Amino acid sequence: ARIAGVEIPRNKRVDVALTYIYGIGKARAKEALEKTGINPATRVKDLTEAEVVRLREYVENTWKLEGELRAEVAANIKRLMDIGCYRGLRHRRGLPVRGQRTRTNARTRKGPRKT
Amino acid sequence: ARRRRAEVRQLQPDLVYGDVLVTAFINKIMRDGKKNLAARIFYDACKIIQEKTGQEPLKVFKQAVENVKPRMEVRSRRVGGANYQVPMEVSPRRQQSLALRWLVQAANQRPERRAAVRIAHELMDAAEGKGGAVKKKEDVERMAEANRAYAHYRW
Amino acid sequence: KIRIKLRGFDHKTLDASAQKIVEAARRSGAQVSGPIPLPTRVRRFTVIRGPFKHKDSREHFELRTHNRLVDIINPNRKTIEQLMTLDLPTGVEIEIKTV
Amino acid sequence: EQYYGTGRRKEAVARVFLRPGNGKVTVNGQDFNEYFQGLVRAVAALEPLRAVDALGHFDAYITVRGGGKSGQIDAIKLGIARALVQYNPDYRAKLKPLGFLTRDA
Amino acid sequence: ARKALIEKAKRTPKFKVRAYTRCVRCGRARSVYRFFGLCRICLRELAHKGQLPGVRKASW
Amino acid sequence: PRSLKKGVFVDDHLLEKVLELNAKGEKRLIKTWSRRSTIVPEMVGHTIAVYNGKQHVPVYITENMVGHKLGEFAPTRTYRGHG
Amino acid sequence: GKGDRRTRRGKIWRGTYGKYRPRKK
RNA sequence: CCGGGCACUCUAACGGGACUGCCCGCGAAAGCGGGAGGAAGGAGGGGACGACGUCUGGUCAGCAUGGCCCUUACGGCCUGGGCGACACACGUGCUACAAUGCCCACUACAAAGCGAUGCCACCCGGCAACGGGGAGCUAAUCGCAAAAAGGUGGGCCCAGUUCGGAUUGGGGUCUGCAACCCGACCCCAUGAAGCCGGAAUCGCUAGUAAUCGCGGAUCAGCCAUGCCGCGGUGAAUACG
Ligand SMILES: [Zn+2]
Repeated sequence: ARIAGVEIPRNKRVDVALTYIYGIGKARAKEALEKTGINPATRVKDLTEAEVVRLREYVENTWKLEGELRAEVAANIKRLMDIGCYRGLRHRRGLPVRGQRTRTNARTRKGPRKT
Repeated sequence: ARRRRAEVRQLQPDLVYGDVLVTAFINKIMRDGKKNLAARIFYDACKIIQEKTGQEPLKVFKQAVENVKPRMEVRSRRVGGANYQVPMEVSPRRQQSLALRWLVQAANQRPERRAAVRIAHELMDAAEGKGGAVKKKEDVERMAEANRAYAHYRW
Repeated sequence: KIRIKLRGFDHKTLDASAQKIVEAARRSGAQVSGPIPLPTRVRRFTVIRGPFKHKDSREHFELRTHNRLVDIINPNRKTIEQLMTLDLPTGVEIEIKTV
Repeated sequence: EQYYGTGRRKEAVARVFLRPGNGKVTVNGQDFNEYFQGLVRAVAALEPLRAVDALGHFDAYITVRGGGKSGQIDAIKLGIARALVQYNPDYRAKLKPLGFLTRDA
Repeated sequence: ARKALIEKAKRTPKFKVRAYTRCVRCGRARSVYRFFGLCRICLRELAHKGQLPGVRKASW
Repeated sequence: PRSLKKGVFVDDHLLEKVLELNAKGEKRLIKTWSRRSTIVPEMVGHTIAVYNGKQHVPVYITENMVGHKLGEFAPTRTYRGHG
Repeated sequence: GKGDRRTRRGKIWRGTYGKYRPRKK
């Protein structure tokens, strides 16, 4: 339900609904769901409130989530810049850093076709 | 092919009906090399045509493939630098093979979710004579009768 | 007791010389283990036909290291005297080891 | 008393020993309907006996190496033909039109 | 740089990962085989004269 | 990279030179050919000169660098555009 | 997939053993 | 597992055997139909092989070879880079986007290759790459070595959805004294994008279209999804 405040997952099958949060996936979701022991088979509309609050207090206080992870990646790219590194330089050009080839395919972050 | 008549090929018979008219039907729905999916989706259809109506899946399949195979078909012939389309009696070797080819394309256009209910309903639609494949056959048979006047450019 | 191994390439004269060693051991009387043939080890090399810029059109060579094994369980005194001076190497390496 | 047959197709060598009995069949020490669980062409190897109507007149010991599933069963029926031409070789004039002793290349 | 390269290639020290394999008669910098230590052309030349033992033009 | 079972920046030449420098002072220029390692944890304000294959370029050290190597600051590429 | 490490296809492609792909049939 | 037989499987050798002979048809003949017989046919499937000539299309930068040429050099030297660059057009490799799909549990399947300057049994400790030992093997015996696709059993279900998953963050393993622009690893955390691909394009007619592991060579290290083998598995298709 209303787990991480503003970000709200609900609507038919809580197990895949928690995957829909930035920071929680299928592996960590199966981790939290196996720890809380709730069977994933039921939906979110048939659930007890205490299980939702314990889900909240578990995933909200155990790992790094939405606010801190987004701010952390922001500080990460700010750390890549202002040091004169190839990674920060490459992020400043707005081009991929994982050794791809720009003679033919880097359009995802290069943007539209600029003929 | 130039001189040899492209030698005929008989398939191995079916394992549940012992016939061969169902073998090529399994083989065309066999996509990218999956006979385990092909024969199972064909046998699923044979199971569906038990509850949709109380008929045998062999006798309903014969009716599904008898109407869809055409009698005539037009071909473009060059007689003196001009292409005239003439209709002719389509060979029985091509009749069933083009018939099942029409059946699979008629079933893949159906808006149903599963392919089993897509192929099963279109089979009885072909047996009744209202399916898309017999519709495609009806386009050709009316095109041939429209080109009926080509009765002196035959071969 | 004694393992006699023949290491060669050509199974033709290799099998022939091995069969003749078996025949000479049968000439010596007592039984001897049959010629159990070990499998051949293949060392393949893919080279190019042209001497430049041709990624396709490869040719492939091979190295066939054939091995034959005979084991003597009846070391008769002149059998071992005969098998040390009657060694005729036809390009085959011989290994006579005791255990 | 004992009839041996060999069947080879698609790298699956079938070594078949059929003995006179009730019709029981065993594959590599284990049995037919459990080693051929949920498949659809298990009767394809039994077809050469159905053709001569030898339903329950032959027991068989089966040892096959190599391949997958279908090369094994086709090699089985090839061995049944190779051995049913051994015992009572009159089955050639009724075997050749249906096509059993045919190693598919 | 065709004699100096094969002369400096024999100097396996100064961080052996900076060292590379080479042909010994021809001198090609790439595709030299670790089983023979010769270039592909050197193999094509020698093994066809029967000068290379154990090899055979495979045909199967 | 280099794991945590082993330590980062294991170089004995320039480190002995700069530890001899940090005790006396005056912070002059230091030439270096080995850009194979890190310089960021305990050196700030020092002027070095790293070779890019053609000319020894000068590099001053800052504080905003946590674990960056030496050679990524001085590239060897001379692009200057293509058109 | 074949570039990802938190799946099985990429584990087969990289030929490595790990948590998501252990040795147990 | 052992005596033991070792017929056999096996691993070589090396022969035999299938070749439009047979007969009927057809055609002057050639050739073209039928069966017989086989493990294999009417060349079994292929491998090698590539007539005289060809563009003198390629290279003295594989090496020679006419010449020209620099020698305190175009030689060597050692250092660092770079050759790995990007705003980019092209092909050529690879997976997928799910429900005949995704994980998860044992069981079972080859076949090719290396290695006592190495392959490395096996443990211990670690989740681990690894280390502390180290057995056996110059090696069908010791070893690399798990074959895998699979099956069944369960978890799920067309939901960016256990599918798929960039990248960022930091730590453990080892090769090179030394790994940053430029090696491979073990791990977390996030997961980009792809739910299905224009004009066009070409491949290929029975073991191929697909499809799965396993080795070997250039390796110190790996860039390799590069290559070559090696086996598992095998549909239609060819009327015109
Ligand atoms: Zn060479």
